[PDB]
Amino acid sequence: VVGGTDADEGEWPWQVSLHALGQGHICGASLISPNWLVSAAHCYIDDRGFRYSDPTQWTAFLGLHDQSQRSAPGVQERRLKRIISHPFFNDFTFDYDIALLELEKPAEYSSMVRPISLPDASHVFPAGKAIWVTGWGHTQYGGTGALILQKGEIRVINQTTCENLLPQQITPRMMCVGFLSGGVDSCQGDSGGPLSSVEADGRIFQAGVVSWGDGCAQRNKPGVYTRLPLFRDWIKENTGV
Amino acid sequence: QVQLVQSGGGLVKPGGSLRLSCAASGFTFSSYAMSWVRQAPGKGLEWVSAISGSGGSTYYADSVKGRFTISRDNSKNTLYLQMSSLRAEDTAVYYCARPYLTYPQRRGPQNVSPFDNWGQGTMVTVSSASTKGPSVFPLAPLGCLVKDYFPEPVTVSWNSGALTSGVHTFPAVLQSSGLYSLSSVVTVPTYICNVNHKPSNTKVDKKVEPK
Amino acid sequence: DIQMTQSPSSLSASVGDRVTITCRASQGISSYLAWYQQKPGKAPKLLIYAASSLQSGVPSRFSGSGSGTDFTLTISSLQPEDFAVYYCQQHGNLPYTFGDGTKVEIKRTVAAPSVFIFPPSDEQLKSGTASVVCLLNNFYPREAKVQWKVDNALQSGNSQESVTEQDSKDSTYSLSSTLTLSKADYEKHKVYACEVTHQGLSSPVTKSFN
Repeated sequence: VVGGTDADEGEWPWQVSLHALGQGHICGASLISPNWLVSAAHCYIDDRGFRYSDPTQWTAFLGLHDQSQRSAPGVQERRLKRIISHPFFNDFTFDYDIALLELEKPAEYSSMVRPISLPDASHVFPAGKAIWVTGWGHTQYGGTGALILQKGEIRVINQTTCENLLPQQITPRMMCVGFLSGGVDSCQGDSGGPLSSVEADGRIFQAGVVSWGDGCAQRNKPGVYTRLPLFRDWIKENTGV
Repeated sequence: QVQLVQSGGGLVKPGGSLRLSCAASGFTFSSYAMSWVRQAPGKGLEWVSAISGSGGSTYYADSVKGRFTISRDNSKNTLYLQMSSLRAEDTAVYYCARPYLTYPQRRGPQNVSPFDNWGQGTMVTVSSASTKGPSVFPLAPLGCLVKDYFPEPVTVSWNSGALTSGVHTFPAVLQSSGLYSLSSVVTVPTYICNVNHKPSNTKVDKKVEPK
Repeated sequence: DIQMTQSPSSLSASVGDRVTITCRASQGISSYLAWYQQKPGKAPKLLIYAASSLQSGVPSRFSGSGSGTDFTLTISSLQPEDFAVYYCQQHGNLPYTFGDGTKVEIKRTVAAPSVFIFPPSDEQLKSGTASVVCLLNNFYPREAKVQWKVDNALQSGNSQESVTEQDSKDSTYSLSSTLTLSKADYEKHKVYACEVTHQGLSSPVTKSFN
């Protein structure tokens, strides 16, 4: 996350870190059930001789705050047993960029490990709404991934403006969240993590999934996220959540 | 450095088939969608097909949909194009090309890019007529002259790249036989012109001198 | 399917001149417009992307501007090595579509052609054909007309010209006219004459063999 700040300990208990063998943190995910994580499909495409599409090559860390303290009380380490990328994921356009990850062994709820609620198909997060991206991704373009989990307050942008800022690249599955003055944005290695909508009432829904951007934190180029509501029935159907 | 080395091509009878290859080096191949782009003789550039980095998604221009197939092997760092049902109008030079990425240090879709690196191109000639080697013929004093071959291309050198300066190798002209013909003179105040015609596997090095 | 249209189809300009080429898209394309440079026998080379962004390592005299449907490539100060076909491409939608190309040739001080003549090798005369090869070396402009004369005798429809691409260092051409006759027609005439008329030539030089 660019232009964000340190999360407070245990403030985002659904945020997960996905480590690939030999690489440390690579992608984000979201705890939705004791057995299931929601992440971005494009994180599990074989690349550079490494088989990212292969569950066995991944470790998931839950209740993690600080990448240099993975043995902290609260952290739960879980192997994956399955990866289910959306069948319409297109790695050329990034359309339908969502995936479900099955844990080998169930997460255990705690002060540091708690699930986030899924939105109904009908759920709407209107233009101008202040929401949240979290992650351990780079803190600048071409920079270094945060050790402490980062949070960024960003605002929904309307789909007409979105399509205009990113012509020929925005599909109905996508939403722009951010600012036109850039500055605060998702970046590399935030992908697959939660876009979190925190309501004034205390309820917390997952608006979307970190997908892509044209660079990070650039003027007129806000991050693009997969819209979660569209996938409710696809999630119920394949996971049972 | 980033390289795209192509192979394949040649003469194929109409309705036949061919597989073009592009071997990539110097960058992470698998992270890059790729395209094949073609250029008819004396004509412009036409985009032909594209493939995402994974091989997962493929696109084709209408004039070629269904007859061609783009594919890739990320373990060999190579891009392929299978051409079938070949017509006359498919005759062209085929380049492979890598997309220009504005912000490569974050991953994202690659659908909005022009092309930053290109292979060297591969000539494909679709025709019924059969391959035929050339007849070298030194010129007096200077020469020489490469006559009656098919198809293109014929390459020419002098004393194995000794003469680099002074040399003009002319654009081949279609004789109203059918077959092509060119002269390649170097200039001039005891030399051999290395002719090479890969389609017919012909190779000459006829010497030029006034006896 | 977006149509890209380029103006002019070709042009001629002097070293140091400012050159301006225009590209037109049939529908808007935002800024997703590129400019390539293609040199003879070579692959296209990316000059400009997103309308006005200059590829790194590309010289500063190349520049683009425009938006929507209407785009211009400028070369601020033409150099000889800038001889090429220049292509615009839309990089927004599939199929990516190229303009039809603007040929930029360099316009140069007049230079007279070095005329040579070659008579057919015996080898080729021995298998039944005669090829007379007349060479015009390193001239400008491209216009010439060279005429064949057998026994002081026009030819018509038995010769073929072949001009080299413009030279990237000094902007000259080379030309080759070739007369082909049967050894039967060749063997029965004695004067074989090449006569070049060029601008750089005050009055036709004719070089021949008997």
